Amino acid sequence: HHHHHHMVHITLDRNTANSWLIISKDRRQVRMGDTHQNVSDNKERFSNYPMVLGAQRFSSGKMYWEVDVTQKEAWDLGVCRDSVQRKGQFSLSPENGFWTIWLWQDSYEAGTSPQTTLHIQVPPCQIGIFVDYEAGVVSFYNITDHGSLIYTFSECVFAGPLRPFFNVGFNYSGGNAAPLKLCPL
Ligand SMILES: CN1CCO[C@@H](CNc2nccs2)C1
Repeated sequence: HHHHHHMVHITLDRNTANSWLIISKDRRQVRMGDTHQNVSDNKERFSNYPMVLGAQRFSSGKMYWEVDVTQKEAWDLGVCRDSVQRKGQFSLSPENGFWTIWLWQDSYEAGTSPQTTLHIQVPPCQIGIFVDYEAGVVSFYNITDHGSLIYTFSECVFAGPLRPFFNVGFNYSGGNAAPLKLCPL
């Protein structure tokens, strides 16, 4: 792929984070803490899952960024509508305003409804995410495997401004503590 020149500098929005997340000073890394992080509650915070949004909002154009997922067992990545539900239980689907992929239990899947099996021969350490707002496309690339395509959502009905979306996953196993990191341009 030749999407690298649409690179955008993404930072995480603390106010949207689940109350157990720890975001670095530079707002470029996030990990699951072992307890509540001593923040006040607000209507933006994801309550049920270890999720956070990027600060940036996109309503046009082409955007690209990269995320490091090294040594994680579970995570979700992609984009979502600014108006997604924050409280209670929900599934990651385009009907609910999410365009995502994930790792869970040693398999990769796209967040369609129902979910779609991904075919990845080289487990990725860094994921590239490309959004073409006008075309209605969200694509995912395997940076570890020379940029190979993982998945394309096409005919997307965004229906609002988009935000970068992250889930660091739970750490019930003790093997999923590692952070998500936004990689330098
Ligand atoms: C009372 N419910 C409502 C909120 O989510 C449920 C568990 N989820 C999380 N706990 C830690 C961080 S995310 C507990």
